[PDB]
Amino acid sequence: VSAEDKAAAERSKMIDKNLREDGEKARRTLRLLLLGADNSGKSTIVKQMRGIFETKFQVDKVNFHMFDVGDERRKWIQCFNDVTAIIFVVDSSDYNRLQEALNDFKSIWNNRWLRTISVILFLNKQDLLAEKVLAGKSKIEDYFPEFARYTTPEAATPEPGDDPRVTRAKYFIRKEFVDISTASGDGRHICYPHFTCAVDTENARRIFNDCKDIILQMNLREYNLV
Amino acid sequence: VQLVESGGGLVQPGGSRKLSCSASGFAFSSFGMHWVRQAPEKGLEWVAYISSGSGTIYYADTVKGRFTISRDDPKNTLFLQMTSLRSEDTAMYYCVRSIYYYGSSPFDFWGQGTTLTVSSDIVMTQATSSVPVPGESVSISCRSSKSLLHSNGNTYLYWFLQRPGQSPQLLIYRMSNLASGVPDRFSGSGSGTAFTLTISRLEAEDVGVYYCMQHLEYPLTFGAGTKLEL
Amino acid sequence: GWTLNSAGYLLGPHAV
Amino acid sequence: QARKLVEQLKMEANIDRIKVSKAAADLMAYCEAHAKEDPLLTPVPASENPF
Amino acid sequence: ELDQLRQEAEQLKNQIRDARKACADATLSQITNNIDPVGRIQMRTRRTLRGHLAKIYAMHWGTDSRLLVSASQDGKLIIWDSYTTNKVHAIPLRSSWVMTCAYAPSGNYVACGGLDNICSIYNLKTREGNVRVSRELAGHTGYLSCCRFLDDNQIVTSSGDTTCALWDIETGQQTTTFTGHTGDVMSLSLAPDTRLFVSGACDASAKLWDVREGMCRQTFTGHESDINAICFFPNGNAFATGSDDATCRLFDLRADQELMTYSHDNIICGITSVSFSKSGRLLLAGYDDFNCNVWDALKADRAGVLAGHDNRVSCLGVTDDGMAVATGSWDSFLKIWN
Amino acid sequence: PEAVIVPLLFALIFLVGTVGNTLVLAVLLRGGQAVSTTNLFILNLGVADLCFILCCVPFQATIYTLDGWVFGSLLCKAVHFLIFLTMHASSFTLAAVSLDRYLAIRYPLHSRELRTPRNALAAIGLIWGLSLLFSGPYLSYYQQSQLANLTVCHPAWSAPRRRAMDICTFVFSYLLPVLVLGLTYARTLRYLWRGSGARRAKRKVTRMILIVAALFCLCWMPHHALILCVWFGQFPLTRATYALRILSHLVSYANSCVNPIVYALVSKHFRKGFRTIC
Repeated sequence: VSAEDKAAAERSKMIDKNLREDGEKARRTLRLLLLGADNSGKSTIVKQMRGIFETKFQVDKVNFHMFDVGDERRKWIQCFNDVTAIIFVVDSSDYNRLQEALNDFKSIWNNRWLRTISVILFLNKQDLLAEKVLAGKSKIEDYFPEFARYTTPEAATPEPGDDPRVTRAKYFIRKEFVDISTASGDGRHICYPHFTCAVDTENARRIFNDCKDIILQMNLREYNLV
Repeated sequence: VQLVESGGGLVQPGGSRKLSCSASGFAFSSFGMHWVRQAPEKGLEWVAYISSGSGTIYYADTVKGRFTISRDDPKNTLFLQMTSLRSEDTAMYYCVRSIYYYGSSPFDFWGQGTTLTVSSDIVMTQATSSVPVPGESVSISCRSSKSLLHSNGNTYLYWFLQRPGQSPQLLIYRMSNLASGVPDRFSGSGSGTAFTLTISRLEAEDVGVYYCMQHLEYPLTFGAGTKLEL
Repeated sequence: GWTLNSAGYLLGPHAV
Repeated sequence: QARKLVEQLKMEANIDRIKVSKAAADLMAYCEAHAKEDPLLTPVPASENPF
Repeated sequence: ELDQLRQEAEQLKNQIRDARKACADATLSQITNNIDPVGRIQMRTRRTLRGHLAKIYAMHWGTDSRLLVSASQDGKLIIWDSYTTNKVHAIPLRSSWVMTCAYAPSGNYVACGGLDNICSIYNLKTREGNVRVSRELAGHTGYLSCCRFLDDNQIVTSSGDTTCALWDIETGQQTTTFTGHTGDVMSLSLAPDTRLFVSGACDASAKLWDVREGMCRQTFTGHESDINAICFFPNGNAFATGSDDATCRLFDLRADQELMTYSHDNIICGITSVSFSKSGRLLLAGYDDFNCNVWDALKADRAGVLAGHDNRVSCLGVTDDGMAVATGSWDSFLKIWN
Repeated sequence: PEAVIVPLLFALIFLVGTVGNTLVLAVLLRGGQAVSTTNLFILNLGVADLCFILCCVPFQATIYTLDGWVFGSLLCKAVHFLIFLTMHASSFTLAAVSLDRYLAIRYPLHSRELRTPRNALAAIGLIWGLSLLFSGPYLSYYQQSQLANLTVCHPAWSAPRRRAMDICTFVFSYLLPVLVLGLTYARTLRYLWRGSGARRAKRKVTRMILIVAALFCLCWMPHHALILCVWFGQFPLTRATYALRILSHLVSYANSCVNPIVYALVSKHFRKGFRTIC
């Protein structure tokens, strides 16, 4: 190689050093993805913890990115398949559009390229659900006939201080999504359900714990333990 | 872009001196730098070369062991340290920038030189020293000691034009490519050990001295030069 | 079938 | 919306067309006339191979 | 009113269908039956170009066929020297999400676009020894999918808002727009004359647009799912499309009808990127099944496998001179085959 | 009798281990697995311990079968230097993999800062340095000589000094790494145990960790136990002891035969890499 060629090799080595340092800095952050529909408090929940919008936060000196893209997401969702998790927030209080929320969870869960991307489910607006079920004007059995035969599963113990009807309704809504998740999970990627509210402040600790569990599963997979 | 160098002056032989060159208008970390001296009665000749990141440092045979070159990217400065200078070391010093990637144009910008007054190598020849010549095409022929054709197919010959009382500017790099802003009238063609430079429709302010440089291997060697007069 | 070679190899040249 | 669609269909209706056999023959002729310039179909010598 | 318009539209559609059915006289497989097959072809990884830290999502060869620009989801736009595995430039992007890449025919500029809805143009060979954003073309509603140059001043960009747009770089605003698609325009390719271009959307249909007048000339439908990529025949009168149907299809311009379909029972995976050869006898392809399948352009028989990648092959390029083929996959290494 | 089954057994062990380790090494080099801490540690264990121990098996087989050393003087020292060097590298890499597993399980996010591939290469260099320090004098522990009228390769070392090296290599190479794996996997299993899929995954991890620890204990236990019996008890010379010697050597090689299987080849991820390289 001539002088110009050795110099070009030196420049390439400098370029590669810069690239590897930038990659080492970039791999330190946990990327997420925020998905939802209208009348879902994704904006509220992201503001509480604060083309494409992005938020940045950190907990326990661990940095996160949460991206949300502002239908027919079957194409651009290919980019977000190296993300550590997908955050799925739904309006569990709304009964009219809860079935299309189940259909959406079917669409993302059974996606071909998200075959190993875990999902974090946020059943948002729990207080709206509580007031709706206390009012009694709208019944879940009207929209979901199988709710009548559903009973609260044993060893539930949701939290001290809710009516049995509220717990029954929210557990039924959670079980729908859990069954959709576990129909074809196969153990490569799992679903983490959570009951978030509009005023709850501990929405970053839940995401931190879920990302920690996802990374633990990935580490188990790399060590050939599973 | 600007390159301004400070240093030099009347120094007794054997003394120590430092020259500092400051660059503006470009990213100094990327470019590699060259220190080149020109004696008052002689042509250009290579002195030192510092690479980007200072990974590789090259010195000429004559100044090896008593010269030093270094750079400071955050300060955007280049330091040349001269120890035990000689009586013939009195010359004008130029700082030259060169970026080294595929298709790049090395030695494109020459900084303003200083003045320092005191109290094997590929031999390249230019047959013609002074040629009287506007409106007439002029050919300058440069001969190389060995063929300047590597295996990859790149010929490494550079042509530099020095205007009276002005820093040289790059004209042709790799014997074929024309540097930015060079008029289409200039052309360059040749093969190993025999190269030519053709100028068409010569006009005012076109005179100067043309030097041929080889970059096949270090140390770099400049030609004697060809002077053009009206 | 403790060969002289192996019997030495485990024990040692002092007491084969 | 219907007016734009019907206008586009009317515009596309009036178009010169060529029999599939002639287009196939042209494709085959172009394919065979440049078979010597393809370094993927016809392997290139390792000495002349830049890579 | 509405009933009469629907009847007229149905009559025109039936007339066009009858016109295209009457022009189909002999199958192209029946014409090239007595043609020697290309035979089994083995291509080895001549150069592996490592240096990307994330999945490579686009690619383009320079006009010189020596420098190739690779866009990856780690936010870089490395411009490799293919012969020596040298990185000429490494451009850090403003937005990590990049879905397209383009290298100008003159070579001075590159362009990249992604989920940011903005096509960024970078000027490479300039003064001051830096590559810097020249124009941030904005005005698309959906994500950008494929951007392709015409000259130093004009660009074509297909976006996820079911449209394509021809921009002038100097002005910064669209000079022409092409609408009519129903789904996301997922791919784009030009013609050697640079007068027409064919775009495939997620509505399982392709369209042929004219750059100058900006009116659609033909629409092709033979696919059962979204067309994930498209490549154009070297002649200028045909092209090839690849869907998620695990099938390629060869369409033509003058006769306005599908010629062949490439498919095998053993492959079910979708097609990510298709490309031709310099002559047009061979047709590369890239599949989700972590490899590539070579299909003869006149026999539809699998002529070989390029099984070198660990993850799905994303982009597939063939040099201007046809000397090599570059496959970029989500394994972050893009390989040269010859 | 035994003379017809001994070389067959040694060849069988040689073949199974060499095939398994060539598989593991090929997969870890060019199976698409990029450099990472776990890959570097598994690669180190595979190549170093397993390939080198089984490449040095044939020579102990010749000791037990050929009636006399036939490899000269340079080999009679270099071979045993390599044997004990790679036994030490084995045990150290097993300890390193155990500690690395604890770091990547208990601290999935901050170990990510700590467990960079650079630190993995530093740890590999350190374990090799300790191994070469410990297996140093074995380069002169074994020497060639003439016993009766025939050539022999045997320990040429004063009985106190020979005993001292035996005790030292046992305590370090066995006790320290076995202690490290035992403690670290005990803490990891404790932490892991404090959905059906989650229960199944935890069960699989517990089973694999138990299998690894049991292997590293039981396979190298008999050899060191027999050497300690030689130095600290009335060890008779009998056909029974000859069978025991063959068995101890066989299980010592069996550890290194089944390490590539247990660590890598029984996971579907590694198998997918192997399918890709094929």
